[PDB]
Amino acid sequence: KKHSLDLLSKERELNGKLRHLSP
Amino acid sequence: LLREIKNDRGGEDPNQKVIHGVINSFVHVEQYKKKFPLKFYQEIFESPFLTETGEYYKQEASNLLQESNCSQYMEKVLGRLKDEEIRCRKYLHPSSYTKVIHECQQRMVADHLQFLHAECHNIIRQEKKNDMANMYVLLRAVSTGLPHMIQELQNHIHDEGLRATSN
Amino acid sequence: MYVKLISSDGHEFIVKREHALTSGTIKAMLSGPGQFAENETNEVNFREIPSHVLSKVCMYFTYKVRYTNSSTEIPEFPIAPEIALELLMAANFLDC
Amino acid sequence: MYVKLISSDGHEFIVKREHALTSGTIKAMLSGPGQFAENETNEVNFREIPSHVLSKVCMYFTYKVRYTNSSTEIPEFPIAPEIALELLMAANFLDC
Amino acid sequence: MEGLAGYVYKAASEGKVLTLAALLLNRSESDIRYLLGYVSQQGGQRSTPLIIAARNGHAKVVRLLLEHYRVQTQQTGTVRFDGYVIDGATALWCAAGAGHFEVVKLLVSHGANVNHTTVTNSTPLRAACFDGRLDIVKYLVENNANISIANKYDNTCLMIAAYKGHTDVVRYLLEQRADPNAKAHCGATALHFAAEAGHIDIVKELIKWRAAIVVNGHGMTPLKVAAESCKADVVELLLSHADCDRRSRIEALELLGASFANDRENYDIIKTYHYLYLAMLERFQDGDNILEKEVLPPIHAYGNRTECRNPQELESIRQDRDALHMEGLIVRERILGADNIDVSHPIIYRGAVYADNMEFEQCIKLWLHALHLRQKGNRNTHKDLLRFAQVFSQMIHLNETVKAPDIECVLRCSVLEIEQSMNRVKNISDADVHNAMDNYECNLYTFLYLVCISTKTQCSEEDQCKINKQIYNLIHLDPRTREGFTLLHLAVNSNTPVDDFHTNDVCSFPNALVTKLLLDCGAEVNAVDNEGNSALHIIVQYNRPISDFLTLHSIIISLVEAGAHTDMTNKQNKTPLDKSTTGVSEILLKTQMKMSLKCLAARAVRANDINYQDQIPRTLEEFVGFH
Amino acid sequence: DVFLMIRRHKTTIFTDAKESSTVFELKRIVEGILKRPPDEQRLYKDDQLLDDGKTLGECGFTSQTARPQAPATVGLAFRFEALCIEPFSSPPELP
Repeated sequence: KKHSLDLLSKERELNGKLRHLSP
Repeated sequence: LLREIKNDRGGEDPNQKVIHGVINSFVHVEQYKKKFPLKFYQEIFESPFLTETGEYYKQEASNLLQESNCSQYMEKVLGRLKDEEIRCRKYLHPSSYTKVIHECQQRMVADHLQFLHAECHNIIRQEKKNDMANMYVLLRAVSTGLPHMIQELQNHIHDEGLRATSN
Repeated sequence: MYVKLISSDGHEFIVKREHALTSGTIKAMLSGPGQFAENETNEVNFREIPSHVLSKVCMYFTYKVRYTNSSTEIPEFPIAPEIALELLMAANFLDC
Repeated sequence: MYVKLISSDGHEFIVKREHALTSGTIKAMLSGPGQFAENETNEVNFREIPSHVLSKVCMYFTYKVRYTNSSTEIPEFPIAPEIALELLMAANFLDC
Repeated sequence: MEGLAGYVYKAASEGKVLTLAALLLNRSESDIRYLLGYVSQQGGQRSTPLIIAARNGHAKVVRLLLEHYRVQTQQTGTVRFDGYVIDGATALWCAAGAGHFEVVKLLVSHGANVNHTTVTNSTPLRAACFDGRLDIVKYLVENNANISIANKYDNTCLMIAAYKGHTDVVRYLLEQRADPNAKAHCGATALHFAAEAGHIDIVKELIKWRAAIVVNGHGMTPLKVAAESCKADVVELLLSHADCDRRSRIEALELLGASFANDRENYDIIKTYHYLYLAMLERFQDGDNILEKEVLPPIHAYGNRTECRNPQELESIRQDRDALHMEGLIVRERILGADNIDVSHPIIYRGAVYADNMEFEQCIKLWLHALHLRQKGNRNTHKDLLRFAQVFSQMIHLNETVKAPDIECVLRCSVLEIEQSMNRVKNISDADVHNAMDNYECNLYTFLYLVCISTKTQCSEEDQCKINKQIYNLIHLDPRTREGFTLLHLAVNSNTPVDDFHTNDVCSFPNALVTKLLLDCGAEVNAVDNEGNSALHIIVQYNRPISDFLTLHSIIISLVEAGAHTDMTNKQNKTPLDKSTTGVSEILLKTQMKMSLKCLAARAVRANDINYQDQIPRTLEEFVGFH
Repeated sequence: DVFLMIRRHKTTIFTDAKESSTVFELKRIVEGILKRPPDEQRLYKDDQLLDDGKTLGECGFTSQTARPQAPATVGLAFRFEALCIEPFSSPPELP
């Protein structure tokens, strides 16, 4: 395990986007 | 070792890893000594390096006054101070950081107090803000440099107020 | 070698020097211009704490000197319900 | 991180890393040019310690790392009459 | 009564028509209404049997419930999960969102509200286009479904449909006179989300519909975010729209090359060089209207490269990958203005990549630039602080010295971020309060790890003074966790959650050095939790007094010498001796405990419950208060 | 708080498990250590087969009979093959 694999995408921004992309 | 450090001072850049390893060997050898582990490194290298940097910066400070006026002498001294902070950080043991940068100041800013103070009256009166910044960041480290600047600023404020009010 | 403690009623409370010096302000009054480098009276006058509370203060001095390094089955120091709230003020004045 | 202790009889005695680092010389064997930081085998070979003694040594490793902080009448380590005087040389060669 | 209704709901969830008919047999109108309409709770979802039948695609169940029992199509409940806690939903919304056309047909023919609005102004058409079913969307539109109806953030059906890669529904909506210039919350349009999702067909249909390309509220035109999203295909089609002029298309090409330069899944050198070279040629082709880039000054973090104005300058760095990455990052934030959300991710990934080959100094420098960008952007950055702690612990564990200015800067950013967390959770709402508190606690823990690392490394006196200044600033800020723990209580608690990635190998709580540093930085010693425990009550319960005796002894020495009451009581009236589970800590404290008549008298006052109000000095009142 | 000596023919491994721990966890442990799938190796207790469902507490390994100072014995078999655990060396006679 290392940092490079543990970095995630903009999930928090995606989570913030879940408010605006709700069906 | 002092020659390579001086070559770094002169503009070049020696192999930082080699110089740092050789310098740190003087303190890594006596890591097993319980009493004064840096006693070897201080006596073998740190004292000769302090003497060498004192001589070099005395020569440099004398070599900066003879051609440059007091306005950009401050900028040159601050650049040399920052470059000394950087070059003593990547070469020397962490204990010998505040001493070298001490011996630099006492050769560049303290030993010419009577020079800098002689221009302090001109720095405050004309209100050159970058020059006050260099003034303060230089004489703060010196033990007996700040109070004259304090007195000059107080006198300038008092005269400015008198001119602004008494008329 | 003894310290004479005088309460608010005039009760002399002569106690050992090292027993009295366990409290901060007794040590302070015995220091400064109060040394009495003659060791016969070394009087300390209290116009504030009454006799019944300074008596318990001296009792505590002896009690802590005796039990200073026991740490096993330390016995309770008897504080009367009425003498509390006033021995507290004396122990706050006489630091420890 | 799961090291393997091999006795003089080929008996593998795979035990945890922190369990086996209680002994100083096993730490020394795993240090130096014996690291191989590949988490593959961490094999240490004991050409001298018999299996019936290395087993007791590994049980001691577990027992020590379990009861190192109790100080509340830990149970006695069961050492057989025959294991002793041969477990002693193992506990010397494997310091602590 | 609830058993029959619960059984009916369970059968509707499982779709057992025979069981539902048996349970609904011989029931009056009131009984039928109660059995069909009661909103049952199961699996974290509060929904009606009709709602759970439509969600599960039980056409037979819904038609049996609607044809004979004529259940009303106005039920409400909590539907879906994973950020979807939408309430006020009818069965039609769930049937459209689950991709079951038959259930939608039965519901609408039975009288379902096609224009039903949920709590967040959501229509069943939006859910249907979210699922990606053409028939459901068409049939709902045929029953007067207003596409222009959107949520409270103004996200219409076309935008959310264009988010996913479904050509049929977005083409039908564009045929259905959908708005191509609809404004989202931050001024965004559907073309933005079509471009960032990498859907060439949706973007080309939108520009066929005269999408009216315009920047969002932040100011990013959809071609810019198309370039950012690492999708060359959607970028290389707006050239024929004859409205990009020359500057917009060329900065799109440059940003696309920059995004190809550094990304997790779109990392390559050859095509990055090709598109950068093409962009530079397009800039430097005519000569009369040649475009000159606004060259930003070379920041020391980004090496010593002042762009590449000459073609030979670009050719000379074509063979070096690291120079290409660094130039790509520079031009990326030059185009993006270094103030955008999408700026921190590439530099953080490049810092990790530099950390791959043990190039720790470059990783620290790059991530410090990233952290400064995040701080100037007012973005929550607790994870970045955590990864600084992880890297610092890793480089300490590998015996490699830590730069004192680096950890000083990270500590400055840490105390600033903790202050930001405090004044965020001060006025936070109930919706996000749990994650706000968790971020606050995580920031505190990262600060503690950073202080532990700073104690682990050795620095000069000035750097130590700066670090202690930052620690004293945070101490004066007086942080508290959810359970009342101050910084000292966390620093002495063995239950403080240390991160398990690399900090667990260095940062070991309780730690003597961090507590000593905090106490030297003026940490309050006699602070209490919500349970009243001070730092002493926390340290005396240490579970490792033998194998870790030096730390416990040093903590007790520092706590006593800095000034602490060895017999102060918590809410349960337990002295630190009483709380001390291990006898080792009991007798350590007893060796540190000094007998005082003030404590004995205060204990007597509290035990006898004698009224001390106004009878003693103000200090003595609180002194008796905690004895 | 249960300690087991899981024994192959010659391989012996010292594992710490919980009282209320099923065979699942220790089977994955042995799989990850000996590099062998658990569908092909099945453990034994003193010549008596065990499955993957029951927990160690009611299996026979209490916290008193499998103390770390004398861990309990668990057999193994690698591919059926009989329990052929090689006993330890014979201790020397008392001098």
